[PDB]
Amino acid sequence: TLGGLGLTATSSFTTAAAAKTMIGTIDTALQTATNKLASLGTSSTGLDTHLTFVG
Amino acid sequence: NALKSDFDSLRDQITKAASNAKFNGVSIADGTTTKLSFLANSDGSAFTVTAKTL
Repeated sequence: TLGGLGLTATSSFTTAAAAKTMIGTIDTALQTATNKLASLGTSSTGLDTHLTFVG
Repeated sequence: NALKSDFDSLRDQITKAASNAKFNGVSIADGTTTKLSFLANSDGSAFTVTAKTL
């Protein structure tokens, strides 16, 4: 969710400098989102390997 | 006085030609602003271009 990415529901920009700050804010949000997705994929691969071992 | 009248005519034609120099409401030669920032990289680096008043 937006609160999990460092953003807020009211997050926006009204001046060009605010957009210039929002550039780096969206940078940080996209980076943390990619890290969480990679961790979820590693957990899925671990679940598949444990499934084969249980079988 | 004929030449001074033609002088004033070309003079305020300069004012018209300078006032009309704008693109989508923004002008670099009108003198309404000191400088125009521009994108230079994906991170938002500026490409400063100093305004030159005409």
